[PDB]
Amino acid sequence: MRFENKVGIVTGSGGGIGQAYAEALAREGAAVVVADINAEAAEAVAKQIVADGGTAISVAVDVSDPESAKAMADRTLAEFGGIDYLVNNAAIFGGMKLDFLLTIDPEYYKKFMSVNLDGALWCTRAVYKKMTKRGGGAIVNQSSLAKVGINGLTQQLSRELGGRNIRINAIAPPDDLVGMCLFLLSDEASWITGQIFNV
Amino acid sequence: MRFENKVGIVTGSGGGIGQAYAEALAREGAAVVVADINAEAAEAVAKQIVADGGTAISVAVDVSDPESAKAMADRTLAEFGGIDYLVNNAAIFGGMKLDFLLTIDPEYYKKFMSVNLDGALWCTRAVYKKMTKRGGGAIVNQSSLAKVGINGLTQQLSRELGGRNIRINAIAPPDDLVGMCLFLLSDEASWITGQIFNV
Amino acid sequence: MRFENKVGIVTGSGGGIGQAYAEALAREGAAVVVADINAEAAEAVAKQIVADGGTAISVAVDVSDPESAKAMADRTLAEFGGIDYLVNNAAIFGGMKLDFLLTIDPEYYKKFMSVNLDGALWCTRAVYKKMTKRGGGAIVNQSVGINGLTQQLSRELGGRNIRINAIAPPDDLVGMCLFLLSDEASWITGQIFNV
Amino acid sequence: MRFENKVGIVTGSGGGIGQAYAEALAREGAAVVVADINAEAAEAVAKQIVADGGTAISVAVDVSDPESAKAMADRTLAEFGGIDYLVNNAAIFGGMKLDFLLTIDPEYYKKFMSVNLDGALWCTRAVYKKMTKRGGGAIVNQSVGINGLTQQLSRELGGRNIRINAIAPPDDLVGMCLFLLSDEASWITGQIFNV
Repeated sequence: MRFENKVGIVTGSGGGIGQAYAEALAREGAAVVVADINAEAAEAVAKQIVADGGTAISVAVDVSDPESAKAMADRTLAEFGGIDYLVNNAAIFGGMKLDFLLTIDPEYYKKFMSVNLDGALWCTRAVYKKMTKRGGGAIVNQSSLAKVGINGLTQQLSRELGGRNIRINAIAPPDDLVGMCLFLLSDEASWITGQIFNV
Repeated sequence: MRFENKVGIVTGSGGGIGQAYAEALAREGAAVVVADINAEAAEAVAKQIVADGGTAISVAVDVSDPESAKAMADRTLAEFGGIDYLVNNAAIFGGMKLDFLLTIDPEYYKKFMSVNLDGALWCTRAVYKKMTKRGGGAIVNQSSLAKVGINGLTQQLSRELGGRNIRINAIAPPDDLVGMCLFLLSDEASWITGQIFNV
Repeated sequence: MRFENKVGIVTGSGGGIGQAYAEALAREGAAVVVADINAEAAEAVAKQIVADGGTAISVAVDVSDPESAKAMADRTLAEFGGIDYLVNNAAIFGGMKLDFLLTIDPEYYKKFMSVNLDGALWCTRAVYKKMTKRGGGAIVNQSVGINGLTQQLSRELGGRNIRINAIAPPDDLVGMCLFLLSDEASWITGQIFNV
Repeated sequence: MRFENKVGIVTGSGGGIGQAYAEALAREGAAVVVADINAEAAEAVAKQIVADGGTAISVAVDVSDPESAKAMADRTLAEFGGIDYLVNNAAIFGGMKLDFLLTIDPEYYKKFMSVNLDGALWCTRAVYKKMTKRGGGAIVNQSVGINGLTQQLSRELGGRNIRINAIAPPDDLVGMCLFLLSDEASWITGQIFNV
């Protein structure tokens, strides 16, 4: 119960490893905001967390949209009174589509690049002043070439966030991830900010 | 006069090294399309090229917009009958603004990332079928972390463009650039595609 | 306090940040082997640690020689009964002379690369079986491709509860180094930290 | 045809792609020094080139030994009157054994790194003053950080009209290599090509 009475937001938590991050946080006492572009999936995971004796709500977010990220943060405040943690796991999985850049749909490509590269930026901007008001916080960026973008972003934000007691780190890739993520959120990772963990 | 009766497009050619690329091409006999987000600057450079005994027109392009790139290509066809070369030099110079990602204007950041990372993609898509119809062509991408994006893009496009006799290469940084750029466009660089030149 | 009953070796600790690591380990309770190519400087640093109320000895080592690294490890085991930690900080002061690869003395060039790239390898090889008998251990490499060495060794050391990480560079460094050796860093191996 | 009146050295040309480079250079008119640690294989390849109507000799060289690389260069100069080109392709067949850094034989490990990383350095040092007397030259390194070596050497070789580039890997390779040596590649130095 490391995270008792803490508040964490996990983007892309409607499924996959994001869901496991959300569930693990709630298992250890945190109020979790289950944020996903898919509302129904997010609500499904939140409902199971609550049925399991946890605290969670779901929220629809478009991580590529700064205002949708802001709304996610304001909802978390209204529902839980503060924000301690943010896990930027939301991503667009493209796979072989990006092998055909000459013919790929422009709007798909733009959304893919925007979510995967800037998603963590908009969500970080949406939470960091609220965290500061809590006395500090911790953020984890889940990376996915181009993953140097999130590595670069993580180093930059780590410096900009200095003096707020806010740490920010990146994980670059099976419940060893979960263990690593929650560790990077916890107070035992106090010496760690601006670092990239290869998993 | 290596480029006599050839047709080349240079984006970001309203000033700086792009202007020198445009002027050099026209000096060696090519019909040059002087493409820039700034119409007046582009027209100024085109007017001097014509006054110097060259062949050139100016065109306004937003390289982040696939349709503006298409319009640039169609104008070149209409004006000169074909497209042999494309120099992707258009870029947003941000400098110290990107040291303040927490507070940077979102629309500025999006435009900066879109022009610098995807500009070469949209312009390449706009010209490659027209080049194919010419019997081949050559493209140079001018890179500017994040410059791995244009390096990656250049390698990917090089493979996708195979079998069209179209070469594509990247330059990553003072008229040695000009020399290198025109060489990479010329037939003597036939062995070179998908490569990055550190200048 | 924090490293009570632990035994740590620090190479290149006859001066600079290596000395600082050794002194920090000893003040937090560890028995420390001050290892350096410079035997006098190492002994002087060991003597000051002991004069300041820590436990330490000195050992002369050439980290470019696998047999010298072994002897360093055997001495530690004989002196303190085990090995828990290794900090690979040994380094040759090669700098702007690597701008002249066309004229640099070959034997110096090789020695430079050997110490700075292979030093950590030979010392890790010297201690890893001893650490395995203790039930695990932690290694920190001071950094280049010595990051790749750290990733590779981390995979090779698996199943032994031995962690190995790198720091790419003062109290910031000392703090990070001790953290990476501590049980708090149990989730961390095969990583490179920029301090 | 294309390399008429030119003199080129290819290391590691007793087999593999090294042989292919040497044979391609000779069929295009160059006098070629087939250099290899394996003296018999080098001589056999030299003999076939000459039997096929090219000009070549063999020389035994250990590219890890700076003095052996010098002797290779002196022989070339004495035999053909100058040096224009060097292709650094010498390499030791080390593979999956580098997955066992904890147990790999130290002397093999060092030799492996010496040949594969330093081979190109010692050979470049052996030829660059000779190339300068000829009015320039071109060097190709078969690739890692040996890219950094190529960038560094390119800067150090400035003002001599000597170009040095790297290829990171069959007829594709041969073509690229000969192009990088030709006068057509005059705009290219300190670059790494992926073929």
